[PDB]
Amino acid sequence: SLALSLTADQMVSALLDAEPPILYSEYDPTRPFSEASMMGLLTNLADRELVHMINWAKRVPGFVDLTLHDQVHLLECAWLEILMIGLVWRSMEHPGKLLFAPNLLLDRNQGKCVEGMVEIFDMLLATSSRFRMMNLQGEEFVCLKSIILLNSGVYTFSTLKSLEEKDHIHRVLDKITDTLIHLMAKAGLTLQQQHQRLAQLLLILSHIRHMSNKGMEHLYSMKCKNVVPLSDLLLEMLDAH
Amino acid sequence: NSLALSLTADQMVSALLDAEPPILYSEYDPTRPFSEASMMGLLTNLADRELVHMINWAKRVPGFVDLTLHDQVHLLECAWLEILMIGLVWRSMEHPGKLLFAPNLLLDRNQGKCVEGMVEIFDMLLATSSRFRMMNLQGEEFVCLKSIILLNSGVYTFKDHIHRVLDKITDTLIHLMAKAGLTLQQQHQRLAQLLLILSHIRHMSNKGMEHLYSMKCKNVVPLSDLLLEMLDAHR
Amino acid sequence: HKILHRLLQE
Amino acid sequence: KILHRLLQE
Ligand SMILES: OC1(O)[C@]2(Cl)[C@@]3(Cl)[C@]4(Cl)C(Cl)(Cl)[C@@]5(Cl)[C@](Cl)([C@]1(Cl)[C@]53Cl)[C@]24Cl
Ligand SMILES: OC1(O)[C@]2(Cl)[C@@]3(Cl)[C@]4(Cl)C(Cl)(Cl)[C@@]5(Cl)[C@](Cl)([C@]1(Cl)[C@]53Cl)[C@]24Cl
Repeated sequence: SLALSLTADQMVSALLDAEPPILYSEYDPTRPFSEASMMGLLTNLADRELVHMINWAKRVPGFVDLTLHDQVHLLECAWLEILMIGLVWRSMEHPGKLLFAPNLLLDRNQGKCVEGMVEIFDMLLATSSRFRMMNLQGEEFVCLKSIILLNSGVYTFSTLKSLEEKDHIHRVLDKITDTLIHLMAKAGLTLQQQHQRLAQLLLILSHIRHMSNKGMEHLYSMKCKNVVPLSDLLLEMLDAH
Repeated sequence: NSLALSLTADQMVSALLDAEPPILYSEYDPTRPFSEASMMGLLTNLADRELVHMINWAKRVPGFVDLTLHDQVHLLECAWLEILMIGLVWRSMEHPGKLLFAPNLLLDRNQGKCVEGMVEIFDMLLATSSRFRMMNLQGEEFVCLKSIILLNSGVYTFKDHIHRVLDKITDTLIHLMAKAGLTLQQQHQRLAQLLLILSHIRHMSNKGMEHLYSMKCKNVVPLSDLLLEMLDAHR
Repeated sequence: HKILHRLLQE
Repeated sequence: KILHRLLQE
């Protein structure tokens, strides 16, 4: 397996090179946005980002080693967490605002357009605030994102075959932990500081899991209110939960 | 200034071990619960009694009573179900394939089917127990994890004090792994593995909250006002 | 008003 | 399954 022999610097390099692009919305400042149309814009964007996410996942060391059934399950479990942490990362330099796209920068008050969106906006803003508080580094962020992909579905997977699968993901996960520590040591942190920061970073993943489940419930709400149009891929991703 | 930051790692562990709540028993219905109401009756009754002990456990977690009352309320409202579930998983560890709700109430996933929407949470709990089992989770690590949940799960819903106590507990976890002879690479690898399970515990709590809400709406069993108020805080 | 408020103070 | 497809190409 290529993934398991990677060095810390090659892991960072591979994760940085696989970063998907930042996409534009169809937002038109002059066009009036209803509650629905603003939600059509955001779900339109998420659907396009999911296509890039799927192809990004293929470039995460070790992901393609899994069965296609395992790949489908990890993404079905992780996709909303991955969209949200990317959103939080993009919005980190814009306090009190969420940068859904370079041309679409929203604040809490505007997030009150869609019933139910205010609470999730606040959590995303709270997470971005934490990222700023900790001065999260881009190299740390790409590590966190691959951890989410590998970790979020690894305990809802049969045979002793499906158990060798789970065992391989753990070795890759341990490699990403080594990579995180390597980064912090290079940045001149003491060992106590490295362990404290490692913990601070992984604890955020619990809050991202929380926001994802709250978000999955909002998207299911939108769905059978049948006002915001939703893509076929989002609907299938929704059904996975 | 908080006494929690001045304790040692060993004082932290001993304070956490001493605060542990008791293991409670279920009502002694000598009948294998095979109905949805009797199932839900026994478990919510147990959960109600455990919640009273959890609140008094939380007051003995160093750094907790130094927060304002509103912050203590907020943290417990956010974390109560995660804390009950990690306790369930811990108690169930040495019983593969089974969930030890109480020493006189040990169930398997076949009995999770007696309740609509329960076998799914049942399987998540069982997988977590097996994960703890294979990692050889120790009781000193378990009590650190449980206090991390209490202080962490609501901290981003607002901080300085809680994050320092959180760092203090990380130091305590590392201290416990070093004492156990683990190498530095093993120390941070095991720390990561432990904290990543907290993501899965968060997920199970969210699903469990949804199930408990549907059973409230099903009116299958009367729920206590305490349990109802803990549920309502998650909106 | 919440029972939790009261149990935390007891 | 759309995701199944997208992973395969
Ligand atoms: O960022 C998202 O992916 C996330 Cl997480 C939110 Cl925050 C929710 Cl919860 C709603 Cl339904 Cl409000 C919507 Cl439109 C979706 Cl599809 C996007 Cl684009 C937002 Cl903005 C979803 Cl699932
Ligand atoms: O362990 C619990 O606390 C948890 Cl987390 C589960 Cl698993 C759910 Cl989700 C259901 Cl509704 Cl199945 C029930 Cl009865 C509750 Cl009250 C207990 Cl006792 C179980 Cl067994 C709740 Cl909230």
